[PDB]
Amino acid sequence: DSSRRQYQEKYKQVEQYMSFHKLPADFRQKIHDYYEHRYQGKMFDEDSILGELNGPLREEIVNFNCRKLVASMPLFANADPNFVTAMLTKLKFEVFQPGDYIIREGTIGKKMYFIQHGVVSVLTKGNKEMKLSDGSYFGEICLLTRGRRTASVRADTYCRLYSLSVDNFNEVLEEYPMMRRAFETVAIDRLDRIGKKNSIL
Amino acid sequence: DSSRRQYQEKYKQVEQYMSFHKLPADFRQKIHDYYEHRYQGKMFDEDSILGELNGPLREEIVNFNCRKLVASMPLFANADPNFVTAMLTKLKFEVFQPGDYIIREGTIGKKMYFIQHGVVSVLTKGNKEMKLSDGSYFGEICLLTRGRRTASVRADTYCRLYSLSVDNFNEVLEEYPMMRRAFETVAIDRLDRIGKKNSIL
Amino acid sequence: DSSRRQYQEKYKQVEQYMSFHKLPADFRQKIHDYYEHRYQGKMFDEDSILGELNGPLREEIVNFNCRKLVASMPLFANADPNFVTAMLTKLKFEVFQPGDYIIREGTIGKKMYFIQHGVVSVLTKGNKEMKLSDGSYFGEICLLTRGRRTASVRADTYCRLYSLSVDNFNEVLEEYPMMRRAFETVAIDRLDRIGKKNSIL
Amino acid sequence: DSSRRQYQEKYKQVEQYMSFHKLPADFRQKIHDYYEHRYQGKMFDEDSILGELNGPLREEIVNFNCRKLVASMPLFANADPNFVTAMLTKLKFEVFQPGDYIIREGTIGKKMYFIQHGVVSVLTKGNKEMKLSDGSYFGEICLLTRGRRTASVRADTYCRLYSLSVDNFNEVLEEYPMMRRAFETVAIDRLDRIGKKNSIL
Ligand SMILES: O=P1(O)OC[C@H]2O[C@@H](n3cnc4cncnc43)[C@H](O)[C@@H]2O1
Ligand SMILES: O=P1(O)OC[C@H]2O[C@@H](n3cnc4cncnc43)[C@H](O)[C@@H]2O1
Ligand SMILES: O=P1(O)OC[C@H]2O[C@@H](n3cnc4cncnc43)[C@H](O)[C@@H]2O1
Ligand SMILES: O=P1(O)OC[C@H]2O[C@@H](n3cnc4cncnc43)[C@H](O)[C@@H]2O1
Repeated sequence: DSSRRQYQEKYKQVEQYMSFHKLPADFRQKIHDYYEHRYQGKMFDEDSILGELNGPLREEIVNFNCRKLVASMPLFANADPNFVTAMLTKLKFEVFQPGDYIIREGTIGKKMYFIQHGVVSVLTKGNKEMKLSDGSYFGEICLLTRGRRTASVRADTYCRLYSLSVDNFNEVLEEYPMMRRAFETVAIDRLDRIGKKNSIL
Repeated sequence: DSSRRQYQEKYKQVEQYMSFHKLPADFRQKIHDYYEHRYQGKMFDEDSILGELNGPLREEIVNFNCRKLVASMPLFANADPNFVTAMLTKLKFEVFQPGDYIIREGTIGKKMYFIQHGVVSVLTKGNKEMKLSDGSYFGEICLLTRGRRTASVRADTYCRLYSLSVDNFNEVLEEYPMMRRAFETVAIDRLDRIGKKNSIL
Repeated sequence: DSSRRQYQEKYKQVEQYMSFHKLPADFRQKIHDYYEHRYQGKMFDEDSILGELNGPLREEIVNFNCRKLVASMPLFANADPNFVTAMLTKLKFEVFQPGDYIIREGTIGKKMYFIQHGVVSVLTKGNKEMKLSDGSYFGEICLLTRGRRTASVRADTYCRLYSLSVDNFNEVLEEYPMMRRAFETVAIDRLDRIGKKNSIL
Repeated sequence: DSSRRQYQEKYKQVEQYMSFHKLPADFRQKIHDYYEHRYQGKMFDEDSILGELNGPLREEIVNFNCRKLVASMPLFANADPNFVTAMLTKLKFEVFQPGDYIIREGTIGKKMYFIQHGVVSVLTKGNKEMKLSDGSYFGEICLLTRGRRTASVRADTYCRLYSLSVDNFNEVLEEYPMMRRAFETVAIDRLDRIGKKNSIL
């Protein structure tokens, strides 16, 4: 009722904004589809809801909502549950559409991404080309090295992702320094399958 | 009327969120009970209300609301009323449920807690085990030493607590340096009843 | 209509909050009176309103609203209008009730106050006692010296004041360093009529 | 419907605010006209709308909305599209009325402005006087030199501008250092047509 009504009302406002700015019909349809994939017909003031709770309830909720994400991703599945919880509570859900450039090579990276569902293409100017899918993650190398993105990453399907900002990534790896090395070893692994090599790792 | 309606409406939204994410029935009931204990059937935009007032009225209100807390806790009861008021105005009310881990040993501490009503268990790996209840406080040692939590603390009953963040704790002990020593002397006292000893105090 | 309704609705919420916390009848009446003096039966989301405007309109409005304040206070009346405008745009309107301690001696000062209407008493432990009224200001010495308040200041009547925070006071005196000396000369003047003397001025 | 209603309701609130503060009839009319020019009968919570989207959609929208601005301004039109997008996503739309002083000489500059539509006068005490119009920009020199504004700039017509804050201007020129030199070369050009000369450029 009230969450469904909230969705309908919020979408009406998006339509009037698009109408105001006279966006073309193909772009409006892409926004409509994004909305349906992202919100699935219900909208919540989530910050407000979880802010009404306490630490333990929020932590229980985020663990329940991400059981699949956690269990299918070896880095999370075998790690200390408190590190997991600390990551989970900082993740932000994002949806991307086919063809979207999630990350552009050469730019400065502010976040990494965990793939809950979807396939992405990792792209470099040197044509060395890979897929990542459910249970994997990407965008981490730049966070480790504070460098520039080492590849472009493009959505091949609709992608349901969870992102983590650089500040949060760093806040969490302070408390649990052991897990930084796990990311590095995979990062090194990945760079060496595309000709790169950082002294920094 | 309007605060009761606000509670009912806000809770409906929590139900639709829980329904959306398909939380199980036991967890929904725990959220329901938390809500009833925490808000007691009325909801307020408190920040907005007190922001409409001035310093003196806010200070009078917070002193009236915490008379019991202040009078039953020797550190507050015998202290300079301006220090009390300065602490009181920074406290945030929190409710925890039986079994909840309020604090985990080894983690980094961002806040301490004053028990208005309830019983908690202080737990260490070395089995040295104590209760704290109404009129006591905990979580202060880490704030004093910027170290890691020296114990776990678990709720035994429903707990009505007031928390104070590390930044506020520090802001207040700047203006009133005399009261830091009162916390330290009890902190030292507490560590020596569990085999620990900090040079820092 | 809508501002009057906003006032009535907001006050109803204050009543239910006071009722919830069981504040006594004398304190509720004091809150009622404060509300009537402060909002005068209409409420506005002012931040939102002025945020909908531009710099020039906001600056024209604040100059029109404070004509009396500006004209009756020699420091503002004879100063560069751009300095005035820059101060005015940072002022926050506050109402205090008789007996209220606006400032306590010994504490750390975060703001100064311009009296639009009312009388206040400047109080020191050494009994040296003065009145300030319409067109005057107070609380400035601490901002100049970053020291501790040199006196207490208490409301004798209902007081309509405009406050300026330490950060804003400093932001403005950067751009217009000439006006700091005007405050200092009056500050020095004031300290020497109560036995104090700062090398800092 | 809902955006038009939002406009009507928001304007009613502006009227009651103006009525409360007893602004004169000429100033009320100027506010009415500003409102009509600025919002054109519809209001949106834009931050909320675009926050509901993702990076790629926001970037597509801002590029579509500013096609004219981009195409008519050589600095944007011939630049790397990613630099353009990065600027565009930080621009804030502003409307000014004839006679408004957008910038005052001598003051400290916090933003620059891109003229989508309108004419402005660049004014200096030394009477050296120029017009800028659609496709041009101004207020950049101070951002480059962190100095004081080198001229006043006044609106001659209704002006539709996009502003960029100093922090954003700097954030963008970090990622794309090549474009700072393009601004400098025009800045130098401009200063030398009014007798000034900065070693800093
Ligand atoms: O540099 P980033 O922050 O942003 C681009 C990302 O692409 C991923 N990547 C790079 N070479 C790869 C080889 N194989 C799989 N994945 C790869 C990796 O997560 C990079 O992190
Ligand atoms: O280390 P913290 O920040 O977080 C865990 C808290 O447990 C409390 N504590 C430790 N030994 C204790 C012995 N007796 C009573 N209370 C005790 C004390 O407040 C600790 O502060
Ligand atoms: O120290 P503050 O920040 O806070 C207390 C204020 O009291 C005012 N004051 C002090 N001696 C005074 C003598 N005469 C008039 N006014 C006086 C002055 O504005 C002080 O600034
Ligand atoms: O100093 P600002 O930050 O603020 C005042 C602005 O006036 C513009 N300006 C100065 N001399 C000019 C000559 N011709 C055209 N435009 C001019 C230029 O953008 C200046 O940047």
